[PDB]
Amino acid sequence: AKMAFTLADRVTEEMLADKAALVVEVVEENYHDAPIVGIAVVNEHGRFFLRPETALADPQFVAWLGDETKKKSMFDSKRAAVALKWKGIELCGVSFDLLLAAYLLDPAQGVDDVAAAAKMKQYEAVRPDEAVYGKGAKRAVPDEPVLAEHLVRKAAAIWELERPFLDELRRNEQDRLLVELEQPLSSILAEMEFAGVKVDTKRLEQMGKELAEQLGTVEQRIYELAGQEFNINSPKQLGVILFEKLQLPVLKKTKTGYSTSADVLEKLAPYHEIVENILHYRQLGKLQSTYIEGLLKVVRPDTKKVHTIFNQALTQTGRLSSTEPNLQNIPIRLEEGRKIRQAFVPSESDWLIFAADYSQIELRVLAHIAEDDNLMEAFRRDLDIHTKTAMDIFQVSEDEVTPNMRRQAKAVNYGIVYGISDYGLAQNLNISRKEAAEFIERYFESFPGVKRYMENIVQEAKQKGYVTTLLHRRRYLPDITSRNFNVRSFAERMAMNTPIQGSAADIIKKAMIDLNARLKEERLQAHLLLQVHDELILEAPKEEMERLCRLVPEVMEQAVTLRVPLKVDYHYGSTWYDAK
DNA sequence: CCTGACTCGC
DNA sequence: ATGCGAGTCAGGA
Ligand SMILES: OC[C@H]1O[C@@](CO)(O[C@H]2O[C@H](CO)[C@@H](O)[C@H](O)[C@H]2O)[C@@H](O)[C@@H]1O
Repeated sequence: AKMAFTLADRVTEEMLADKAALVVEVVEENYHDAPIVGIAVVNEHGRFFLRPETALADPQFVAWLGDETKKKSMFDSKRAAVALKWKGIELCGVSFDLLLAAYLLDPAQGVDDVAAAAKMKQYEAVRPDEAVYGKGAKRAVPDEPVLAEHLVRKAAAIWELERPFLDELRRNEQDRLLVELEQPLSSILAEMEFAGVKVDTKRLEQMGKELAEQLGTVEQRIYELAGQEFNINSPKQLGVILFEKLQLPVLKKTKTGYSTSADVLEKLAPYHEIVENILHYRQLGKLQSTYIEGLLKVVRPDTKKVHTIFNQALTQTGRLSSTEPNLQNIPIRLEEGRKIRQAFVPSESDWLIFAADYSQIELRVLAHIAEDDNLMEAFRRDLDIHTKTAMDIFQVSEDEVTPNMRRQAKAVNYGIVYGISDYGLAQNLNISRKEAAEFIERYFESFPGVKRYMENIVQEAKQKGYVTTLLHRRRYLPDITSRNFNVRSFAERMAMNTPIQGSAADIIKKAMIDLNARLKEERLQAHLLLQVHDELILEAPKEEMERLCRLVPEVMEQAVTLRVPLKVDYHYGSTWYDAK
């Protein structure tokens, strides 16, 4: 059953065909400055395994890797491209990435290795990486014989599966989504990750000491108010102290019993002082663990930079996810945590951080897709959408809109996008299930276009079996036909939300691509550092700020043309915190 | 090691 | 049962 291949000692001419399936293996999950343990090439002439030390030292191979005219088919080309960047080697000409192709065909499959992608086409002559390398404490690179056969089988699979994957992508009208959006974006993300973001570690350690001090005070205050010490981080221990020793009221429970969620403690706060302290302790506790100690652990000692990894094939909606560290969830809501951003600084002297973000892109996308006259007119007048919704569902003038009315219209606007229920609008606004239902009724009366879209998209999900975004990304919703109300309802909410969140993702991804091209033709030194769903963060010399103030917003606003305008706000400063 | 609770972001 | 994510810690394996 073994697969025939040449275990080459030297690089030859036939290994450099202008078309080939290429495997540049990096076994370490975090591929930054990680080892390349082997190389496999499959082309018209045969199958080959090359030892990295040999291949990467050969000027002929290296040139082939960087020759844009020599086309390569790979799996997760970003991983190889970045690992190669760390060795000062450029990877060009990747015309097909099986991981991205698999992801577009069905995000739900969770394809993370060649074997899983191959299985989609009944191809099983390749083993899953986990079966070869193992996982966790047991993970390790196998002997050359086992390793070489595994890499060649993966390259062989890629070589065989390219045509079948492209054909289905074409049938789905997703060929351009792969070739003109996701693949080019892959190279941009690779540059972003490689460049990294500089961290002011001394600033972070300084914040750590101040937090450690505060945590100490609130912690002692808590043990005092409870007249006993205990593990505040233990949901089990906290429960006995609150609901037993202190006799606090039990209003909500979890899957295992006593509920000490923030939603519960907020309502218990009036009963005992210890509750507000527990909450605060938890806030500071998150800052310390994840954003102080957690960040410090991944900052490179030598460059003082953090190199995140953007997973481009994980989310079910087309969004990116960020890991080790997650730079898409750095505090900003509360001031204490927002200060964390003062630690993210430009990588060069006299450079500044520039941040641009779309304003209400999801509601604007909803207005476009549903073609609701009232909603489109609101954005055409650049009105405060929450005040406008309040005026409509409460039928009052702009002057009569009280702060509480806007707060509730706000929760309704965002509930609508999430496919909220009269029950969940009730749990969020803490009101009557029938009153929440009437808010929704009112909303759909003022925005019948949105009502029609919600109804039609669900029927479409049931008729076709999936829903799609502006750029043809799709999500299958098999549970939409379930006879179980909860399972079915969840699928209906996904049907309503995916085209919105997904189209917003498509737009910013296209903006990133257009922006990179504009920065290059203008020969600006500014470059992308991060993407946070609806915002782009860049760093550039202070001298380029005036030009970026006009360029970035324009590129983002013109990424796609909708029935309503796209609005972008931007700010810049000496740190990410100041880019406000 | 793996699932759940919790808090962080958009 | 309002959409989509990641990291840390407690729990028990
Ligand atoms: O390289 C990113 C790419 O790899 C996958 C597996 O094919 O995820 C691996 O790497 C991530 C970044 O280190 C980890 O979070 C993940 O656990 C690991 O399996 C893909 O999901 C991803 O697109």
